[PDB]
Amino acid sequence: VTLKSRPENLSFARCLNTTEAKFWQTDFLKRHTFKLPLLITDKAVLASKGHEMPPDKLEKEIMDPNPQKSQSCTLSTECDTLRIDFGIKVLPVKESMYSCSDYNYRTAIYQKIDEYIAEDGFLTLAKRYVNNIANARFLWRNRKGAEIIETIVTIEDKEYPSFNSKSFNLDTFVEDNATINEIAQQIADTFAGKREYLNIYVTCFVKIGCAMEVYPSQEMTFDDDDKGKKLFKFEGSAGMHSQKINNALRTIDTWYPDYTTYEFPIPVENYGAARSIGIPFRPDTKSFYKLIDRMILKNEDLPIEDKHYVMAILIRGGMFS
Amino acid sequence: TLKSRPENLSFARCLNTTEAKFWQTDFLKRHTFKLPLLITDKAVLASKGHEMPPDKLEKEIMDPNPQKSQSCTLSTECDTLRIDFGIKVLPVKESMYSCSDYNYRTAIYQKIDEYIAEDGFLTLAKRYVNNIANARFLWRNRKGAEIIETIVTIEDKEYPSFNSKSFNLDTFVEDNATINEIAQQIADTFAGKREYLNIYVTCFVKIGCAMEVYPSQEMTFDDDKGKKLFKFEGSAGMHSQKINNALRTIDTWYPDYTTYEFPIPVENYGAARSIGIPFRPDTKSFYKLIDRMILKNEDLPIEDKHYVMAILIRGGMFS
Repeated sequence: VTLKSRPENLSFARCLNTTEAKFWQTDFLKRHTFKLPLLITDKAVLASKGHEMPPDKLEKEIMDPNPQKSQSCTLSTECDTLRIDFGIKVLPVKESMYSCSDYNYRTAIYQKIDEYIAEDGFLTLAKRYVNNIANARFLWRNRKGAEIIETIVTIEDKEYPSFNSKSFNLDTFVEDNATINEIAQQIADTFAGKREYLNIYVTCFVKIGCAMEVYPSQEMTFDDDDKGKKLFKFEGSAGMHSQKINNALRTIDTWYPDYTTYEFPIPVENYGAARSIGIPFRPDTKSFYKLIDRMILKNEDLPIEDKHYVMAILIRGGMFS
Repeated sequence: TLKSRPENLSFARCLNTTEAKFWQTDFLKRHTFKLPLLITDKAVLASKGHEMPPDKLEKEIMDPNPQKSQSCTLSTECDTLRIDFGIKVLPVKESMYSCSDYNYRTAIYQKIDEYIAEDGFLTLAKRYVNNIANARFLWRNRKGAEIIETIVTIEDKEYPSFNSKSFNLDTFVEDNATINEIAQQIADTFAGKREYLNIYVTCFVKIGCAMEVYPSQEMTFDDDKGKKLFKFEGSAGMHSQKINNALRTIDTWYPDYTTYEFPIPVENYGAARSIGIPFRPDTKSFYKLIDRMILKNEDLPIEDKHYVMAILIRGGMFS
């Protein structure tokens, strides 16, 4: 019954499956009675070369500015508030292992998930996920200027008490409010297998102003030149990628080694990598690729912070041997 | 202890300018009248104006070709263009889109609150909304006008009016009440004392009855090869980058200023597309001045400090 290695095919599925985040434009005094479409507009930009260059060909850079047809979005000279609608389906973690070659590791992972299910049943992580819902980080750069950010979180035809998103800071997580705890309790239940699915529809109103600029999710252009800001279009309207929304709702890792010195949550990844900051925050030790080999292959009791991490990457998936 | 600039370094814009919409009114009733300014398609026969030897001249100098050129003209009953554009001023310390080294992050934040100490972005904001005040966002429509009257709105509080002809384009003024008060509001919405501010400027220009007014053009691919103008909600429009580059004309610290005496868009190398050749090519560019302000922890003159921070409102890339 001893465990030697990790399976050749060890693949978890997403237990937090988000839809795309479809954009709409509305007025804030009549948000509940308004829903105008937000369309991607097309604009010509002229190449302002701001990259570094020695004083050899800067005159050639200023001589021939090649224009680029960039897709950018302005709302309307009438609307005043972004309406994001996006859905999330939370599925039980146990019924998400997409492949496990060995069966002994499978029953070891099922016993280990149940061990966590007994002590803190996915309530800490759920509260943190719904705290990531609450502060409205869905808006990555759209959040940068607003007066009221209001997120309504509908759970199965039950419109919950609406959230103020600027009162909740980006760097601290709240365990007190009643709505966040009961929504997190439903998500904790869904994680269990006590409930087999939960559809959560979240609508965010951000009042950036009148005729201001939105910032949708960019898309990779075709490789045969045509370099320009091609934004995402979902149903003849702007939208954000479910990968951005999941990375927004995956920034729950405060239990990283260099915390007391950086004091900023990073998004959950296999070696603790933040692409905008650099210097991977969880290298060597505190890395699933050693922690679950210390938890399943060997058999000690990790502390609850590393236990919080090591089963928080299990909503994400993608491993191997 | 720092070594070089990070592989990822990106500053966002602290002046999110809006694409300006265009209306037609009459100066007599500029506040009780607002009609849309449509785009009209018109015909051109382009005669070639490229230098050609006399031998090949006859071949085309008498052979025209049809092109469709969109042009914009005011109605006979209106004599005033209304340019409505908003500005979102956001804090500079929060404009760091990416910093791939954290020591660079700490040192650049130390530079921000060192400048905020000496000057609360007062001179820069004075220059920016004086550039709002002198109606430089009218890029060429300013050229013939009776009275250019620009009026500003902050946070649903009206603001006093502005006679743009009284401000010359080469010298900046720091002695009126409204420029100083609005610049103080832009100044502390940049320092971080307040998270955001929205600016709504409408400009009334008296260009004349049935005169024609010139919005920003777009590039046509090889495809009509004709002037195509910006259309915004079925109305004439102006590019956001046009207004931002007009308002960025705050640089009076380029080395050869006592020989040219004119503001140039703020730019990494000083490569203004007007006069061509870059005005800060070697020693006063971005990529030497911040290669010294942060990495060499060396003190820079207040003017150079103004320039590198004006770029930090505008942009800034990595190695």
